[PDB]
Amino acid sequence: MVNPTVFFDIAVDGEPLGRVSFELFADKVPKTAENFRALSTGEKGFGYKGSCFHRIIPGFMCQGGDFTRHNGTGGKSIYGEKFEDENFILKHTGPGILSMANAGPNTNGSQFFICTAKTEWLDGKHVVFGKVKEGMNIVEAMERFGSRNGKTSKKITIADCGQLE
Repeated sequence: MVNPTVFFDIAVDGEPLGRVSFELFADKVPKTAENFRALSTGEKGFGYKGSCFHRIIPGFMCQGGDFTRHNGTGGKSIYGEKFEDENFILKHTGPGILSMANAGPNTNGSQFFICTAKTEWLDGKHVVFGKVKEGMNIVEAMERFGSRNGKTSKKITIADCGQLE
């Protein structure tokens, strides 16, 4: 009944930075929320622990979740390699929105992005499924390691992750 909460502990070149936590909107996009929750706990035998944020663009977003190829070309879901766009009820309203990356219609895997600005042009094309709860200061600190082309100047990693409660 209560929407689940998950955390990421972030590191910069192996040195601890801080924790970001997320509300997942299981009430509105249960299938997409469940995928991200299970990849965060690792309970299926694979997931986000140890993976990096491969593309960070200040004034746009931070993208990660590619645990198979580490560069933005891979990842997989708990349902198979890809799954469908569940719905587009929720919109890209501003900083802290959590949304699925994709390669065309019905191509969700494990890659996701955290918005650092309003990205309204993505409405109806990328499935919104959560938001940052605590630690937006940590997301802003991560964003300072990005660049115009998205290459990071230090390695930004999910050192640990899981579910809170």
